[PDB]
Amino acid sequence: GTVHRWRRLPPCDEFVGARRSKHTVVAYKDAIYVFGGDNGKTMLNDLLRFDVKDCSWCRAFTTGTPPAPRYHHSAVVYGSSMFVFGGYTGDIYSNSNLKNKNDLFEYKFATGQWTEWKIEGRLPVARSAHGATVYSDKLWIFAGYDGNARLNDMWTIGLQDRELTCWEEVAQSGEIPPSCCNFPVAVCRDKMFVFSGQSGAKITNNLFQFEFKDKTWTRIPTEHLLRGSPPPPQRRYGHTMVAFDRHLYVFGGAADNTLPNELHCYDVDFQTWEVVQPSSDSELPSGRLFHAAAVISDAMYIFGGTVDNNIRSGEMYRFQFS
Amino acid sequence: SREYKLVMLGAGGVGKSAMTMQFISHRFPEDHDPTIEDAYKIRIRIDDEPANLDILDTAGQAEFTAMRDQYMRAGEGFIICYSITDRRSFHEVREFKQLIYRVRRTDDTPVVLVGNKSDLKQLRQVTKEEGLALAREFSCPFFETSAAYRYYIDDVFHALVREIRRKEKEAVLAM
Ligand SMILES: Nc1nc2c(ncn2[C@@H]2O[C@H](COP(=O)(O)OP(=O)(O)O)[C@@H](O)[C@H]2O)c(=O)[nH]1
Ligand SMILES: [Mg+2]
Repeated sequence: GTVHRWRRLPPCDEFVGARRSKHTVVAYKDAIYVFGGDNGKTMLNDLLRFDVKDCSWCRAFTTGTPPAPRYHHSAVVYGSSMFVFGGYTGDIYSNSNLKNKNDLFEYKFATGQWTEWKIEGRLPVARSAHGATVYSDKLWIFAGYDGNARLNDMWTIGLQDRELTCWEEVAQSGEIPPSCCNFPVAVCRDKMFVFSGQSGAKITNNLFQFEFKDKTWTRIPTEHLLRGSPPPPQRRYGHTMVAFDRHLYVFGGAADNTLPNELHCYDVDFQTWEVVQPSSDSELPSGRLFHAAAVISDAMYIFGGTVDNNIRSGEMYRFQFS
Repeated sequence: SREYKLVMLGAGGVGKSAMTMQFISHRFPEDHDPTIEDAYKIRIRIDDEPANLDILDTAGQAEFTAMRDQYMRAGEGFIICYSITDRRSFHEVREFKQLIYRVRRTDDTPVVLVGNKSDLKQLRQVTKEEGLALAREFSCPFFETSAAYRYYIDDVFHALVREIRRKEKEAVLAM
């Protein structure tokens, strides 16, 4: 409704789905789809649907074997299908059977079919907390944690025909971001953007762009000091980032043992940051991390995340874009 | 080869980063950012047997990063550290030991208790006997160390690997 209005939508009921973190949300038609995560007691592999226009929750209908319960996985939408890759699997309650994954599952929205894409040939290393996106009919995987060290390689796989597709490692050039995990990925125009994220000793508030066509990374410098422009957001991990119009919107995460709740906006065309001011009647959300975000039409949607003191949330907040 | 993943647990400012650097590179950090958590590697020969060590210097209190989460769950040994000049950190020792149980669902995970900053004998707020008493309560080795002058730094990590190899061999006997 109102521009720059933080609207608090009905949260997910407990009999529908458990309040969770480290999950994935993906937009299709005019509905938010939630898969996986951690409720605090066990890992999850259910599927929830939040009709944006109806403002109603629902357990999605799924046939076939779903992916093993997981969190820190990735989820993207290609055509009329959701593609889940990677993540952590195991048993939290007993700390057993714990292992990363490099499998690829497709969920046909139309029929509710869970299909595993059993890819032959060499695979990318099983990993979690990686970045993922879809561009030029291929699923792009980047960085993450494999179980022994943080990663910074990049792999692609065609999503057109599963029978003929295979994994391809990308020969990246340019200023590759250091080994990073728990970072957001948002595509804008013909470029992929990554901001901050947990990269160990090299954690910064740097912004990296990836041009798909030349497979080159570029660290966008900030002249905010010289031109009196707003400084970039504080370094953080477990935050979301979406792209709308010609702007990136960063929210949430844990910034130096703190959970800020400011909404930061990046003008990709004017290489400047901003702190968006919400409306007077805004229902501001609390500082959270390991939540997930998606964009439907001119609106951003936030779901879940650990609010504080390891309390899992199931709140649905909606921000209206200018 | 054998990869031992160890975790540095302790309250903020006890000297976790100072102890790590001294162990892996024989240096004392000048102005170390406390909000930095990363893992470091070294190959040392304990009891005439080489061992690959991967040590995570923990930082931050929010929900664990993917690296930390897997480290707390798959790490073979834990080093809980406090400062002898910080009684508050000496009390958090139990909260870290409880935390290991919440994740590992067991208290048999190898642990070494360390009271750091032993050179600060002028500002000592935790007696040496107390640390030993807490270590016998935990059934774990105890060391008073000084990362500033590298006192007993090697002995801490050497001991934990002995605890790991001891507990691993006791499992093989049962099987
Ligand atoms: N004198 C002395 N100072 C220490 C020792 N260990 C740490 N410090 C100091 O205490 C401060 C905190 O150290 P740091 O390693 O960053 O603590 P951490 O947050 O647990 O990693 C630093 O300024 C160090 O100089 C020690 O063994 N002796
Ligand atoms: Mg430190």
